[PDB]
Amino acid sequence: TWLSDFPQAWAETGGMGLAVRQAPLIIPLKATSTPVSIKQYPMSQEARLGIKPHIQRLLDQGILVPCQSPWNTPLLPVKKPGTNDYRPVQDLREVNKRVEDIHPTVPNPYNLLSGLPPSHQWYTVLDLKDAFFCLRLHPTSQPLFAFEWRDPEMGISGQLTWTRLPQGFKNSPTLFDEALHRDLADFRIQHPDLILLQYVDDLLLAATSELDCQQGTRALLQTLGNLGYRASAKKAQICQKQVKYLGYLLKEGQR
Amino acid sequence: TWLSDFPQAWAETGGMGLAVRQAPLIIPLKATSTPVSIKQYPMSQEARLGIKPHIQRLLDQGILVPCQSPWNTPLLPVKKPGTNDYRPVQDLREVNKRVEDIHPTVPNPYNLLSGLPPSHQWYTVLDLKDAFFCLRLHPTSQPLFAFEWRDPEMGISGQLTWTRLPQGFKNSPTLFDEALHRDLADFRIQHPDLILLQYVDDLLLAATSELDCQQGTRALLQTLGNLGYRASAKKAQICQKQVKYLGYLLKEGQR
DNA sequence: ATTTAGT
DNA sequence: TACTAAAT
DNA sequence: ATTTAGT
DNA sequence: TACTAAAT
Ligand SMILES: N=C(N)NCCCCNC(=O)c1csc(-c2cscn2)n1
Ligand SMILES: N=C(N)NCCCCNC(=O)c1csc(-c2cscn2)n1
Repeated sequence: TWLSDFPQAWAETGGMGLAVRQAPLIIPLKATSTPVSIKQYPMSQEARLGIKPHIQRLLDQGILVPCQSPWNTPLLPVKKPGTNDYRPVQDLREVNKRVEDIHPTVPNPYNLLSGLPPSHQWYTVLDLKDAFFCLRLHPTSQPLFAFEWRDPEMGISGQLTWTRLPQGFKNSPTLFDEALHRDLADFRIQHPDLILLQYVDDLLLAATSELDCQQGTRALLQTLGNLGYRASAKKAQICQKQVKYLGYLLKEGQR
Repeated sequence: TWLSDFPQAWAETGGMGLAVRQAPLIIPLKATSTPVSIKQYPMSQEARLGIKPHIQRLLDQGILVPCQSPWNTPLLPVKKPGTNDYRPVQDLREVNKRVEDIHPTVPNPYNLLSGLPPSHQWYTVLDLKDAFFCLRLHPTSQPLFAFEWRDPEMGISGQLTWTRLPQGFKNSPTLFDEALHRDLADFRIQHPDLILLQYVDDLLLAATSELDCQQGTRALLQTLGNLGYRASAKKAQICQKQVKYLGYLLKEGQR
């Protein structure tokens, strides 16, 4: 009955997240960078029709906003299965080349897992939903990620850009991991007996007994929801002794 | 007038050479070797007509003799310039693979030249003619190099083989260099004031004054001819201060 | 004629 | 993933 | 659509 | 010396 205990913490009930304690992110550019504006490649109606609903949802949620910017990168129509449905995938490579590099602080899954003590057998795995979108972008950095969006049927002006940390941006993973580490620091101090591994949006809480787990989990959920993040209730693996995290299978603490 | 002083030493006058002091060479095979007999590839009349005179000359000189052997390698028709004339080139690669390896004792031209003192400025360069053919092959090793030779116009039996060290045989260069070193040892002891470099068939005698050179050269020629070797009178560079040896140009002793 | 070693 | 080029 | 990294 | 295959 976890769903009914933490509506704010779940994506299926708390709505879109927004990390209220995190200041809007400023993205520093390299010393020699100037705006790059690559024109939108013509897109078929089929792809444009597939992509449309996603953009509208994003504008509605305010994750995307109209803007005029000297920066512009191409939106790409992508779909995984055969026919499948199209989804927007922005080509931010030229933006990435002009953005100052930051130290990669996210540890590889292998090393991250070696920090799990044999005693802690009870697990809980959460996957934050739309993690990056929870992080805001400073208005000064927003123009950087603009792209063209023309609707052949009464098309909104021309460009749109993100008000949240975007997908495709080389530093998003690291910036999200660090921001979340800042927000979960207090939680860590309040529960020294718990083991929490963070891999960007993939979380693993390891306790010692079904009790500490249910108590630590409720605390973690309550903390996450309170901060503005949202977990997938669907893929949630709560208080178990065998979970699937970062590809590995943690049974009796072996993998 | 060197020609008239040493008829025995020159190829253009002394006839074919034959190292009288060198015992017929025995060629040891590797421990697991058995005869290999590759059939002769059909040869065009044009090539066969070109090659014929050479084989006849060789049979006449006794350098080639009829034989029946479990060994056989293909004779190849080769010519350098455009139309050019064909000359026999035996493919002895399969024979080479079955012949025991010997230490490579011939020094590279670079190292060989570093053994020339700055004081010795007078040079004399000789190139032995048909050097390998001067070395005999023990009758027990002769069968090893057999090849097929059929004459569409009354063809001599079938196979022929060499009675001298052959071309194409991987160890010929080294075996010739060593054999010649054995024969020129005494000469070296009789002329300690002379510098003699040996690179298989390419010889360089370095003295100090036009006198020691003319005296050393006459001695060397007389010794070479006496032993059965023959030098090319045509390409001979006698008592000079600037000669062409092993590719380099030795002027004032620089290259 | 075949093999090797490179491009 | 092929056509040289050389060497016997 | 472009780029990269391999085969 | 080309056609994948992936990744944005
Ligand atoms: N393992 C296998 N089954 N391989 C089969 C065929 C390999 C062919 N490689 C080339 O043609 C090649 C390589 S470099 C090159 C080349 C050409 S002009 C300048 N460089 N051509
Ligand atoms: N410097 C230049 N101007 N280069 C021009 C063209 C190079 C082409 N390389 C291949 O096709 C290649 C290499 S490996 C390979 C391959 C194929 S199927 C399995 N492996 N194909």
